[PDB]
Amino acid sequence: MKIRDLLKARRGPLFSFEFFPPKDPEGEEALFRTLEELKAFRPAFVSITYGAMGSTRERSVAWAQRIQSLGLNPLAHLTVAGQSRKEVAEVLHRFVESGVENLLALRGDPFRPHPEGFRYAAELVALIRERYGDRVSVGGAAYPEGHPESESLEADLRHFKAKVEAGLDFAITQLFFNNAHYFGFLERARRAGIGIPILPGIMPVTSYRQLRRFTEVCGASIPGPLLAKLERHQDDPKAVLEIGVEHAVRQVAELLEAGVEGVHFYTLNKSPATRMVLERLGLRP
Amino acid sequence: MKIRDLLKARRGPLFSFEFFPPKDPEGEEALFRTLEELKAFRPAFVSITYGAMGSTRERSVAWAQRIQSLGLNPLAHLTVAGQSRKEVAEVLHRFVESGVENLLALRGDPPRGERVFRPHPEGFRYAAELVALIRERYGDRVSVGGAAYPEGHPESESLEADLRHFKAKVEAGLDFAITQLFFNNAHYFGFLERARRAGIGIPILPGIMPVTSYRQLRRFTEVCGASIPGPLLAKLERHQDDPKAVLEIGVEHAVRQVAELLEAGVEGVHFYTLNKSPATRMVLERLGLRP
Ligand SMILES: Cc1cc2nc3c(=O)[nH]c(=O)nc-3n(C[C@H](O)[C@H](O)[C@H](O)COP(=O)(O)OP(=O)(O)OC[C@H]3O[C@@H](n4cnc5c(N)ncnc54)[C@H](O)[C@@H]3O)c2cc1C
Ligand SMILES: Cc1cc2nc3c(=O)[nH]c(=O)nc-3n(C[C@H](O)[C@H](O)[C@H](O)COP(=O)(O)OP(=O)(O)OC[C@H]3O[C@@H](n4cnc5c(N)ncnc54)[C@H](O)[C@@H]3O)c2cc1C
Ligand code: NA
Ligand code: NA
Repeated sequence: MKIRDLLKARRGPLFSFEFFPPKDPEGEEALFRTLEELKAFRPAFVSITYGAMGSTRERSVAWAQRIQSLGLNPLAHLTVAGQSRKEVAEVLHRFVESGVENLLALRGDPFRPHPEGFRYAAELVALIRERYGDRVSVGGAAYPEGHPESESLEADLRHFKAKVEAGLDFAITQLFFNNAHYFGFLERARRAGIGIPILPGIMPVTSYRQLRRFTEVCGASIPGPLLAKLERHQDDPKAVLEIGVEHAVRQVAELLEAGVEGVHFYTLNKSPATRMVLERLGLRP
Repeated sequence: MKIRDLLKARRGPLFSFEFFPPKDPEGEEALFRTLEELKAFRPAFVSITYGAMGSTRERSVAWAQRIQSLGLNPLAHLTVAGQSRKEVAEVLHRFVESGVENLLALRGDPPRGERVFRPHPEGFRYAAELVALIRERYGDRVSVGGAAYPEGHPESESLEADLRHFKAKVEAGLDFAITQLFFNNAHYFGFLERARRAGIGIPILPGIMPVTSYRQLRRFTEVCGASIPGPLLAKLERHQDDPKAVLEIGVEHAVRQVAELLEAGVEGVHFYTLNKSPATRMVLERLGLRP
């Protein structure tokens, strides 16, 4: 089912999970195990990421199909970096010919475009709509704290708006650790005339180091209390997992009481954190 | 001049500096040096903090008097913690008697180590009650400000409660507010759009702290609830043992922040100086704002 329709039909929240194409047999087995655990929560959709320059193209397709084989509804990510327009179009056709009806149109990271490539995710959005109309549902990235490369936050929101207007049905946010970042962004988007659902992206912390590297790359901020607490227990993995889960639970309880349309979980191909968050919220069907 | 009137009269930004009353001659000499340096930037006001439970209230009055006599325009902070209503009204009166016409009404914090705030048995519980007192007694003859928390106050049950409590505080009779420190302008802009959508129309001035010490940043944000951008955090952490590199990183970060707030047309910027001149000077110099 197209996410655009799920969002209107379902009055309770959509839970989604994000996974990446593992790069070796061991990784693949780990993801299969993670899938077997998380599918019992009956996610509204499951995303499969795409290597920035087209490096995972085959594996992304194969995992999209595998998600379908489990009875789950894939959201297929697709990037424009490092690919001709024709390459991007070919991969897109292969997703669509597989029965994938949900795409997440992204730029990807290296930034100079491919000589016959696109420059912006909005050009892929426009491609998809030009070729497939409403036969698919298209999402894009949003950055509550602003994309690192944007000259200003005003330009960031304007650029996001242009992307929406290319034909987005929904957006998924970059990770954030204080719900104020999300609600702020949401209000600013609405003031800018944007009406599409915008789903909060949540990463439950399972490792101090990982938190540090992720926020460093993507530009997200960490609350001072959370940082201190993680820093103290950084050497006790069980404590860290506990602290991350508690924090995501606090985050997600408020998002749901506020009426968000769904929550997208960055799982990093592991089940425990996401499982614990959902079980603590009373959300195991 | 009332900050209420400066904000309406002036179409460009107000610049303001926050200072704390030093405890001793050495601290006083240091602040007078900082003041001498920073007064060149011609701030529209200068704020003087108040020690949470009133034990240093006469230092706060003395510094308000010093600032007023230096031709600078004091914004006197005042808390309700650990003090009776009478005690609070007495200090309030002294400020006004000394010519102060701008007050920042605050709750104050319980002692370090205590997690429950409990009012004085005959004191106020919320800043809003101080606001109401001020207006009851002085009407519009003074200008009254409050605090705002773009990332939500650590004690608020939710961000929705946070905003509703802020709105009630505004409605008790605020002319402006100043934010808690923040390190990404998205936090400030988001809060503004939330406040507006809640029907708050007072000017809300961003509060900026230029980072001069890794460990201080960590403690302040641990206490405040504020967040640190991952890139900034990464850089400061790498260089935390070189104070000059930290100062340069903190200055550069604040320059980027302030440059965007001014271009967006904020009504001013309030600097948390911690009684030091170098970082704030450098920020403003680099923006070309030395007259
Ligand atoms: C939910 C989610 C999933 C992701 N999945 C993947 C993935 O599978 N693979 C991957 O490689 N990356 C992925 N990313 C990351 C993404 O590719 C990077 O964040 C990338 O740097 C930006 O992609 P975008 O589509 O958000 O960019 P765009 O919307 O193209 O924006 C890129 C930059 O250009 C600016 N810009 C936009 N339009 C204009 C314009 N008209 N003029 C000038 N500047 C403009 C933007 O403000 C930004 O600075 C994901 C991100 C999110 C939030
Ligand atoms: C610019 C600035 C300057 C400051 N200067 C000083 C200073 O000089 N001295 C000092 O000691 N502290 C100072 N503070 C810190 C301040 O005292 C603390 O943040 C304190 O914890 C809260 O004070 P407040 O006036 O913001 O609180 P209030 O507005 O009283 O709010 C306190 C808490 O109770 C909640 N609340 C408010 N109204 C209600 C209600 N009716 N019912 C239920 N809950 C409610 C709030 O949401 C919050 O959770 C300053 C803060 C800022 C931003
Ligand atoms: Na819905
Ligand atoms: Na003004």
